[PDB]
Amino acid sequence: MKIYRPLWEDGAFLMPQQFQQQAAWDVHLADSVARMGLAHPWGVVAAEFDDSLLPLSRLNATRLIVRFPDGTLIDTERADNLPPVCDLSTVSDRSLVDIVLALPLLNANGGNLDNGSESERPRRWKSERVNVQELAGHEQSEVAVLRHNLTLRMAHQENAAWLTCPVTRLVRDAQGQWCRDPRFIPPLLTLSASPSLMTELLELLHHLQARRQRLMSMRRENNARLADFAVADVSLFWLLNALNSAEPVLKELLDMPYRHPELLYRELARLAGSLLTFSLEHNVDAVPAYHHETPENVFPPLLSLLNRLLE
Amino acid sequence: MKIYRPLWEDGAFLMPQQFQQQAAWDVHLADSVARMGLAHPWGVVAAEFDDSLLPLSRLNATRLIVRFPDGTLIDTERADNLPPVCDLSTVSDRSLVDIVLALPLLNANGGNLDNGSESERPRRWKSERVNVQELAGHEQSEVAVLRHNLTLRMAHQENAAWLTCPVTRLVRDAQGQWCRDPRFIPPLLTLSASPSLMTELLELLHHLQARRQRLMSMRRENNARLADFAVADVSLFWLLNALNSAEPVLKELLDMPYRHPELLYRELARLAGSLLTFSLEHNVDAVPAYHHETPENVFPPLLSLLNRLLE
Amino acid sequence: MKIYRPLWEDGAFLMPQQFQQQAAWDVHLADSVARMGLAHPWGVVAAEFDDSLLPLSRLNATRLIVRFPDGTLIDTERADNLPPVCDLSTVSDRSLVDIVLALPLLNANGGNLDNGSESERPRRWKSERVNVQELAGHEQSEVAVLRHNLTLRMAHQENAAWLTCPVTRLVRDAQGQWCRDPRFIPPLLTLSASPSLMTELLELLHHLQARRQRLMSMRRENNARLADFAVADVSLFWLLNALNSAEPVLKELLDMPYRHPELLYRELARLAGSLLTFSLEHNVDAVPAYHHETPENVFPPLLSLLNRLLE
Amino acid sequence: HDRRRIPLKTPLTMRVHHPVSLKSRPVMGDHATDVNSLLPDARLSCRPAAGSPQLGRTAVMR
Repeated sequence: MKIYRPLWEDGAFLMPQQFQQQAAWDVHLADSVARMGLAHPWGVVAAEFDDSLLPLSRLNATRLIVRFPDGTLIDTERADNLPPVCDLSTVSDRSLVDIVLALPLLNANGGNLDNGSESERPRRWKSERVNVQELAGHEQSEVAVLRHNLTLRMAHQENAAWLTCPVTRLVRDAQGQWCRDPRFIPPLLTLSASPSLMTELLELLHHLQARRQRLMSMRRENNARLADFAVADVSLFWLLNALNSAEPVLKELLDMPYRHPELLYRELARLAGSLLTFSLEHNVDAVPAYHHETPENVFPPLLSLLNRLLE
Repeated sequence: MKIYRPLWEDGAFLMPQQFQQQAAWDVHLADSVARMGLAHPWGVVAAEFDDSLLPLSRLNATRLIVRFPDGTLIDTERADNLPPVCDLSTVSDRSLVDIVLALPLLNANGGNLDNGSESERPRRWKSERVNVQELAGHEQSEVAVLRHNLTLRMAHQENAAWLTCPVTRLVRDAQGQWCRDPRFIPPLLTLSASPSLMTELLELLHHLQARRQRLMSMRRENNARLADFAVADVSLFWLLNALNSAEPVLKELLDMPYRHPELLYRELARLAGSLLTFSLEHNVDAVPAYHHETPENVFPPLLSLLNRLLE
Repeated sequence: MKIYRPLWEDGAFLMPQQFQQQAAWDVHLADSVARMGLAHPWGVVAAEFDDSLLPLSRLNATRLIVRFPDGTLIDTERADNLPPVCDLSTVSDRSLVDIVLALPLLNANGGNLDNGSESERPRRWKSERVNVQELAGHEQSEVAVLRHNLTLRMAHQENAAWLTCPVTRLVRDAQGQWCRDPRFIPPLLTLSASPSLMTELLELLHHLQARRQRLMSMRRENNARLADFAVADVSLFWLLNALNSAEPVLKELLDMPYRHPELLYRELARLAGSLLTFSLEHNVDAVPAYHHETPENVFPPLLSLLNRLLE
Repeated sequence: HDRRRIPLKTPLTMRVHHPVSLKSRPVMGDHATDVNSLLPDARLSCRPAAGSPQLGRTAVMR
């Protein structure tokens, strides 16, 4: 699927595949702007759900901000509307249920709009009679507006002509009523999209500063006696090096928690390599490789490793 | 503000709101592609004023390239209109005065301007007729264009439906004469907007290499055949290990000062943290290298700290 | 230069000067986003040739994706063409032959190329007609698009065209066989544009891991000597805290070969600068600066420094 | 076929209309299209012209 810059003549014929091949170039420009420091297929900001219907087998999404691997921003406060209600009575199981958010694959060669009742999947909806007030002072009017054709899926079906971006995970409680898993991390894009990770990092920081303060209290003002410095104080400066040269970066990153996770990984995996030489009798590289859209295998292994190695 | 997106098909037809929303959508993507330019908010890259108009108690701008928090970028060398004269002849009390660059808030039901004498709410979007050279051709036809409504206001008046960003202070010299403040780092910085800091960063970088050659030369008699431990021959090598891994990086953050200063926070803070442990008997901890609207309390205390702590 | 964003309201004729200016403003926004981080005259992305014709001295380009120091994205997948090089033995030497990409300068009045009106200033636009459909429907029609003008001049002819970007370096073998040497490096937006930095990074990481595991095995002899340190154990702790904090960042920055090379260079500078002090009886403190115009003056000397200092 | 030009349409119609507008085929700029010697010189009243051209008067060479 190539993109053609249309040519604006004068005294010619206008056709809508000048407008469309104009509009689809700027998104491809912003993709290559974004891919110059960051290097992953991006994910979820701020998913929120409803829980009232959960005694029955019914869900209801409320607010989504989702970005797919082709630079397609899905917003529900401004751009789009809410995807409809999925029905969960088609699963009798009590085991893991993973709800992914799915978008139809973009067309190749003709026919992509949700008028026409023949059973084909790749569609983008059309909403009409939307009264839009112009920003000149005049009245409103009925326009046509593009709506994406979103829906929720089950991730154990066959997803071959859709896109996959995981959202939530359900485990049935022991009394039969459905409850949401408190430990599930979608592929992140901003750290304020999953609060339990923020809870664990806030606990990490106050875990850290008291380990710093006991070591600062174990330093008298007599820095002269080498004999009492050669045994009980000959590794304390090695440890204060690591705890002093990685705190203000980490505090900076958790002041305003609005950034991509690669920055945070590039600090935690820097501190964990420095605090591994002190107790280097265990495995030489247990630090997990960040290659993931699945952060459950990533960040609770690092926080458990640092919570051990501060000892 | 419900930024819609239009739909161009074979029956869709031409409206102004077809184009206005498509204009707003790619403005809105420019914030979503910033994961550090959302960390610190929107900034200021150039602001230059005149002093000869001050004995007449006038004030006039020359160059203003300011990012505003809504995503709107202002540039008086690529847009054209400059803000008019700021009449100072209402301030009797000769204390200090701050100056902000206003911009009226977007009414989502009003609009542009027609002749100004219509309402009591100040409005953006002033019109203009400019002879435009058509590219790829030989025409020069008149196209109505867009130029924003910018006024210079004081930061103490009855704030109203307008955004702000400060540009300068006004101290009062003892001759009854206004002048400009020499210490005021302009708020919401983007590095090269204030030339005074760049000089002090140059002096700091040279002052590091002033100490480093002495610390290098004092070791050159040791023949690289050490004892197992000595009382200073471990405290000698920390001041080399804390400079020889922050000199060639801080060198490269200073040759090209066209870069966000948040990357400079994190590279001075590590150098400060690696030297607080090197000499402390006073419980003195580092200044917080957080972005703010007031960078007067981030960089000048850090520059006071680093000259002292290196020696 | 001047950029004139149009006003949109219910009066204006549908004049072509609106769309060219409105599309020109979005490139300026998308470049001011990209200058929040990096600082660069843009580099190549992919450049791959065909060594079949080379016994007949004709060179062709299968795929090229570059950028240009004004911010103009060139792809040879969409918006493509390229003429071959006619002769090569017009130069009678091998070491001087190198090929560049050229996109002629901007004429601020005229424009595209529609006839044989060959001036002293070339053009850089064209026209073309191709078959385009995307919309709601299945019918394809034909509309006229805008394609760039590229050519492969050599390094030493002239510079009234653009070039400023080398792509290869042709040298002969003694049997009259022009062939590309591996030691050539264009200015790089991404890694893996040059296929032979990546092998000489993988050998770096392989030799780093062995000289970490060697001293970790010595440390497993030194677990009998934890509280019994010597000069070997103290300098071993220095060297081990050099290596362990900087391996896991490098295993990240060799499995994402899609990033800007500034991030690789900033960490390799720290890894080089940490280990200077141990053989500054053999060397000096000269570390190569960063130079985004010929990167082959930077990276192989630093990578040959490191394999000497780790041994 | 002959590449004709003007006939200038009396409303310009490419005012981008807010209340009522239509697209499907009729879109343009301001001028459409419609696909479907030995001669003397500047003497008096009436026979100067060879109609629209005027040549055959300064080949003094070859």
